[PDB]
Amino acid sequence: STGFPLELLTRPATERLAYFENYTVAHPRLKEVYEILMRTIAEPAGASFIFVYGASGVGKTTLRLRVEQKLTELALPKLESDRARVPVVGIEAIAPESRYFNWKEYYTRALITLEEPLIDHKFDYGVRGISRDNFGKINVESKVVAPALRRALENALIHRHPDVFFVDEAQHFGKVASGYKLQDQLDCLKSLANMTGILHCLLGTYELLTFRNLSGQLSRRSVDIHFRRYCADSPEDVQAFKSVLLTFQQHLPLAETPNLVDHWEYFYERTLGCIGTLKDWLKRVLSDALDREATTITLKDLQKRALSVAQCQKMFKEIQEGERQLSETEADVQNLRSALGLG
Amino acid sequence: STGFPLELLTRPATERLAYFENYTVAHPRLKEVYEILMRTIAEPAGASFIFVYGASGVGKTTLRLRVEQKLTELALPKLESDRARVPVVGIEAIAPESRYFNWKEYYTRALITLEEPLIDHKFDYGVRGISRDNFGKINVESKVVAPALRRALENALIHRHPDVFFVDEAQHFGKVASGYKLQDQLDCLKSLANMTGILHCLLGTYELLTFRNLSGQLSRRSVDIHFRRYCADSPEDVQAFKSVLLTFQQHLPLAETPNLVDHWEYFYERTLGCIGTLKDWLKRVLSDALDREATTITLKDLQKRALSVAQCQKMFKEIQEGERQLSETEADVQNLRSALGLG
Amino acid sequence: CSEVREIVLSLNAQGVYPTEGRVCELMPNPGCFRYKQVRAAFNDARREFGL
Ligand SMILES: Nc1ncnc2c1ncn2[C@@H]1O[C@H](COP(=O)(O)OP(=O)(O)OP(=O)(O)O)[C@@H](O)[C@H]1O
Ligand SMILES: Nc1ncnc2c1ncn2[C@@H]1O[C@H](COP(=O)(O)OP(=O)(O)OP(=O)(O)O)[C@@H](O)[C@H]1O
Ligand SMILES: [Mg+2]
Ligand SMILES: [Mg+2]
Repeated sequence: STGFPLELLTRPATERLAYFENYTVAHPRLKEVYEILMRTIAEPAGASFIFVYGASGVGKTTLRLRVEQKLTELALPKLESDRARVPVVGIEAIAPESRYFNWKEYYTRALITLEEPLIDHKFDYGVRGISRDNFGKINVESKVVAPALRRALENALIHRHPDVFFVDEAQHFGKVASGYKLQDQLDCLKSLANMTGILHCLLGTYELLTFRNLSGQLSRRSVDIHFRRYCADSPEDVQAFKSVLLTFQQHLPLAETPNLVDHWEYFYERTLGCIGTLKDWLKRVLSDALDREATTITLKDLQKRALSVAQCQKMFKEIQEGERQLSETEADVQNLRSALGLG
Repeated sequence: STGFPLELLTRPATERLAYFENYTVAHPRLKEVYEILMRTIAEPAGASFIFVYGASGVGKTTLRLRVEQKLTELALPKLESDRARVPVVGIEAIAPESRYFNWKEYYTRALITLEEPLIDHKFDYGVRGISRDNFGKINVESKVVAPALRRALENALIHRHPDVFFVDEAQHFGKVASGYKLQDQLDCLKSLANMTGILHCLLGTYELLTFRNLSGQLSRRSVDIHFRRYCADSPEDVQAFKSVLLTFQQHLPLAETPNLVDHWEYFYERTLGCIGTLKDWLKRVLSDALDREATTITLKDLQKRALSVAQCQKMFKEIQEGERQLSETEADVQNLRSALGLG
Repeated sequence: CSEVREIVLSLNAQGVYPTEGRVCELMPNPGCFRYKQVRAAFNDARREFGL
């Protein structure tokens, strides 16, 4: 059938919780974003940046994990012929403890994650500091200057040549002091991606919109992908949300299947249409149900682990601003054509 | 029985004083906040922060101690065989001597507190400078830069995977410069908590509301828990306060039990309904009673060790200001629905 | 040269950074590096290990 296996009822609550945690819904928004992102990754064609915007809880991180897994699967057949070739490497930007983003730490961690397939391969980078140890992990001395780490990372990236460089939480690149232009820190990555030839995919929330269009060079070498939530105005998105809720209800490991579609307004209100937030909410409610060994889900149980009205209002405010910044209409196209003199 | 053991009357004043100090009472607010905290810790489900707002003297620290003890007791059967795991690690933020919060000292003390399980457990930090000295204590060289300490703490937290990283007195994170945004400090904590995957619980007074809903990402990954005080504006909290006064008066180690319910207005006046303040007031009054060897407790004894009106009028103002921003009404829900267009 | 290599091995085993001074501290005559192949052996051993 289309629901969860009936054998799981006799399994312990931990097994049911793990099964629900590992479950993933292929809703239309995630599917479309996946196709667009993998088509862009398969051939960048001059672009050096991919901006995957989206709300908090849309599913950007799981999209990155899925793309990484499928890229590794596709590179497995070709890895038998050409060795020492990482298919995909992905890191996460660090929110600095100081007023400036630490580029030295970024280079160090990029080198650590990129250059650790296994001990069977050695490259002998051009800088003295970087080396492996007896434990099999790269350790970089604190005396290595940042430009030297940059050169070492560039050489390693050229040698390994990953298909794409994932940078999760790219909004942390905006942590600069007053008087520091956000363009400069984007060119710091653009130069590396240009002299190295590796596509960089930036995944972040609507705070990443400060890096949207900073210069003509950074607008040419950028692909804009919007991980969109589900709206309530358009009936199609409402139907998609209801279908996702129904699929979640079929795959909830409970003795009696709860009725969950009818309270769709309450779910959209406290989730804002994001499938990740709804999945987290249902996971919490399922954990509570299994804690008491309940047989269904009750409205009050959902009311327990629901995000507060203030939190939802804040997320909706930032979602509104981000969607307003990212909305493209025919008026903008016509204005662009009129400016270009294409009448 | 329902009171203190009758054998304690023949024991010295030290034993009775210690018995009163170690006694705890399970009032409804504490049990509700504890159940909510433990349900959130068990299944964070995409939450990296747990804010526990409460008045100064409601019992946040004893709640943290109880949660840590119960988590350790839960992990002990599994810790009998499995090793190299810490169930819960707790730290307290430090008010800086300078104007800015010291992140380097937070990483140092977090590393010291977390990594003292046993001398046998040796794990490689990957950063030169941190080791164990001849006394079996973690020593960090003063030349180790804060990003290196952060990386070492990240590796240790991933290796030990504690259930929750308690951060008491988290309002001291707000000791930042006038040009420093409070969102950046929360982003720095969130980045660690997210790469480490370790849940962080921030306990503090109503000054911690300055860290509430700074962004949509810090709102979705947040579970706000309010340690509410007892209010005289509703009969239910008044009855609960009277019951807790009754059990306190029957658990006071005295020859004659003092009558506290009749002077309940006086106790509420100087404690604002908080339980820790009342407990410390009764502890002081009992200490003075036993110093003189008093057979009971008189009102004048309570006035001797009470809190001044000027003292109480400031804590009460802070409680009003905090509870104003922590109240959710139907109007907010309707506003959220209207903003989402769910009407 | 053989003791130089062995000492750099022992020093890198414990994780402490092997420098010329630290190795010299563990030699009976901490002046043998003036010979221009003892230093060469130390440099080669460090560079083989990644320094
Ligand atoms: N399509 C999906 N199907 C099932 N679960 C999903 C889906 N998308 C996200 N999740 C769940 O959401 C959680 C991860 O959060 P998510 O990937 O949505 O965050 P994000 O928006 O990428 O990150 P951030 O909020 O930090 O910006 C996991 O519990 C994961 O199972
Ligand atoms: N429920 C309780 N039963 C008994 N004693 C309690 C209870 N809650 C708190 N206390 C006592 O109150 C005193 C101080 O309270 P506690 O340290 O828990 O408060 P806190 O909320 O952390 O305060 P602050 O924010 O002002 O530091 C201690 O002596 C503690 O034993
Ligand atoms: Mg993420
Ligand atoms: Mg305290």
